[PDB]
Amino acid sequence: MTKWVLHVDLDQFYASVELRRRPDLRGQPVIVGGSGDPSEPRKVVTCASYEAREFGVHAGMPLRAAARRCPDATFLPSDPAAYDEASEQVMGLLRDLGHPLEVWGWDEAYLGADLPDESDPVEVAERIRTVVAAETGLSCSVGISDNKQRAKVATGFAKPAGIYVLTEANWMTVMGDRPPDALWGVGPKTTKKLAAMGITTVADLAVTDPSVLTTAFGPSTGLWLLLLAKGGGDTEVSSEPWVPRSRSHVVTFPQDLTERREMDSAVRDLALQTLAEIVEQGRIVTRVAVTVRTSTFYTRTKIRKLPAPSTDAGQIVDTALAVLDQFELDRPVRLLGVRLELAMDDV
DNA sequence: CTGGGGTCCTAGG
DNA sequence: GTCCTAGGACCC
Ligand SMILES: Nc1ccn([C@H]2C[C@H](O)[C@@H](COP(=O)(O)NP(=O)(O)OP(=O)(O)O)O2)c(=O)n1
Ligand SMILES: [Mg+2]
Ligand SMILES: [Mg+2]
Repeated sequence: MTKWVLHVDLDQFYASVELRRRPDLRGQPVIVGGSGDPSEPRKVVTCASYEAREFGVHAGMPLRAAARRCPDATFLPSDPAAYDEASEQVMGLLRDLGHPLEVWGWDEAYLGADLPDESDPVEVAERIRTVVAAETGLSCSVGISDNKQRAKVATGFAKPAGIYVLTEANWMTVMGDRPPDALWGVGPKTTKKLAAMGITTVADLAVTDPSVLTTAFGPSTGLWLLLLAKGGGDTEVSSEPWVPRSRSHVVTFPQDLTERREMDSAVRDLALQTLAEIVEQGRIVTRVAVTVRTSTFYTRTKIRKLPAPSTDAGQIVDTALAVLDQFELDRPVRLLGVRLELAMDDV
């Protein structure tokens, strides 16, 4: 009788996984990134525990910066296979509730629920938090609404370890005075372009004439931003499996490369690694992109389409190296990367 | 000093 | 109304 979308987001996800094996660290600053050595150059924070975030540490910070901003933190190496495994357990549990479940990356999911009168979406969200914790030792937060975008926005108010409802009744009261980048997919550059037209809040955006937004942003985007400002969004939760569009690997080197021999050999090794992973997942490559970053932090990406979709190793390597060859490589190289775009024709 | 992994969209020769 | 790459803008 009442249709709800619940958005589950795991709490301090990488840190919470680490905390399962180190329960003595609960309540203490913990910082996941690199190899656990905070003096290591060219490594950053992947996840800071809530306690560490109070010192201003946050994902993407250099570990040496972080250690200097939270000297008593315990530094743990990033363990991806453990986060992957913990994700799968989380999705596998959420699926068994008998509601449509749309997974998004490792640590989020949307759930669609049509509730009779006797129930209450808040109490469905508490049994989600309870089932997850009991079975997996992970805490999560749950935002509630009638569309995905607004539920996801609610989840930021539910953090940490909580539940929050955001609907047409409180959308204006709660987020009207907030800047437009409180909305999903509006960031700093859209914000700046909005500020230029005199729009500095959600409520201001919500009442903007459509043709100002359609002229500035396109006839479908401009209306979408209106919709977002008014608290609307996607209402369908599809259980259909996500098909990745690409896969990539990049490596920042412990010291910058100057031998071209080594740059080639690294791109060749990244192309081979990425290809074997997509072939294992049953995929076919369509385009091949190479990324190069110098010691300047000068970074560019070039891409080329295969004549036809293929999985051929010798062809994809030659293509990547060919694309590599289109860069002037007269500066030391800090990073190299390869990305393989993938066919989405027939699964 | 400044990681690694993604998506979606528009500008444009 | 083509088929292509570049790259901006976000996000986890
Ligand atoms: N720049 C970033 C952002 C997130 N991540 C990883 C680490 C996070 O634990 C994971 C989930 O992203 P997230 O949900 O934005 N933050 P997280 O779960 O750590 O904390 P809260 O959701 O409770 O705020 O993606 C990363 O590797 N690099
Ligand atoms: Mg999270
Ligand atoms: Mg998340």
